[PDB]
Amino acid sequence: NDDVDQSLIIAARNIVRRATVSADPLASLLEMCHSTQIGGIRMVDILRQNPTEEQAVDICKAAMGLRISSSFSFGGFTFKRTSGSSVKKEEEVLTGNLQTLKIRVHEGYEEFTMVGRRATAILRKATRRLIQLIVSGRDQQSIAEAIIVAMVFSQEDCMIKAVRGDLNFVNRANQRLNPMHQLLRHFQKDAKVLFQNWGIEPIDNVMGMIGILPDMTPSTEMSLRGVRVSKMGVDEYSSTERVVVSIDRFLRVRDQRGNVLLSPEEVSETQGTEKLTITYSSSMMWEINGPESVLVNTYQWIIRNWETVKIQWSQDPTMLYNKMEFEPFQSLVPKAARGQYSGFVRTLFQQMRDVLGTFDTVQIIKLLPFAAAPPKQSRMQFSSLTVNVRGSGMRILVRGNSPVFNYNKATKRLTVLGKDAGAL
Repeated sequence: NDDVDQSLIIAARNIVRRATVSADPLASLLEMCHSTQIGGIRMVDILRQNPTEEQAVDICKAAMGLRISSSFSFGGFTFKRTSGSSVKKEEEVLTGNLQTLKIRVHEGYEEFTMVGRRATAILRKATRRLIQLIVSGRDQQSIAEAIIVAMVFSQEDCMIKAVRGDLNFVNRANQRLNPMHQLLRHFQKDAKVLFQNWGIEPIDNVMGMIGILPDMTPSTEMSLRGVRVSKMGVDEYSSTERVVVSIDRFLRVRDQRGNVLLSPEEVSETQGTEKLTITYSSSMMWEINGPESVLVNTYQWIIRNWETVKIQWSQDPTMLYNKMEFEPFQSLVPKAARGQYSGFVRTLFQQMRDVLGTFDTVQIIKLLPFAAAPPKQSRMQFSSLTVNVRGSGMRILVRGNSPVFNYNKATKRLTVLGKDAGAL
């Protein structure tokens, strides 16, 4: 139960992380979710049974047409609106650096329950204002994280005008973050100016409640405006409804009303160790076990599906070259010589078809991944073809064997960087 939940989080995150970089994240996510196994069982089956509420996991559930929490993730915290309501109002605001940010202001009194990985809090909010913030946490650092998220979430004018410099944050795919996430990522790096400009007020130590100061230290006497830290743990226990959600190509999970509940920006960067053995069968996830395993899995896949490849190679070669299974291999090839190696190898195959009785098989399986890229005019007679592993550029010789591709004709077995990789 617990080992399945933990491995499901680590599984789902790696898929959502990989999906964002792809040209069709939604399709890539489904391809990987339908192919991946976790401890013998399919992930497709796990997502139906398992009630694990997590950012990356719920994005997978949304993709397959399953219900998820009505709550939304912001700054890695799940916001459960226990009471109140609001209405949207799109407004432009100038930061401290005079940068205009178009933000959806929520007009109305609302009570939230922030649920974090290292912290918990009960937020009381009004229009462009924070009324109160009761907070628990493991350490003072985890408390500060929740405070910074709550200060940005309130959208106060002091928070906007505390910004210093230009906000140009981007995700893994080099795409600008929305105005609210621009503020989070700024203040998460450093927010001493925010804490200073927010405002301090005197407090009463009463309900096991203590203050917190701009330097992130405990204080019985005074505290930040609206912020109280409970010595004990915050009691919550409020079930959220499982609601139907729509999901677009960018993995932006939206509820019935049209609010973005989840996104790949909310998926945590933590990469835990796997309890149960996760088995990714998708070609996109050959990169997960390093560049070394990519070269192994590429030549394995060709050997496994050789009879199909051989028919394709002869008749429709453009179909073969444009397979998505050669994309991991092509990332390892140096960007300068990607099209040049493709042009070289695609000639060598043309000559093989032209001269008819020059059919090598070993040479084809060896060089076929280089032909995946769009070809370019090469001067030719490449002694070797560089393929960048971890830093070091291990080169594959055209004629004969190499450290990367070692085939012994006696054994009829392929060795790739020491490890075995199929047989014919």
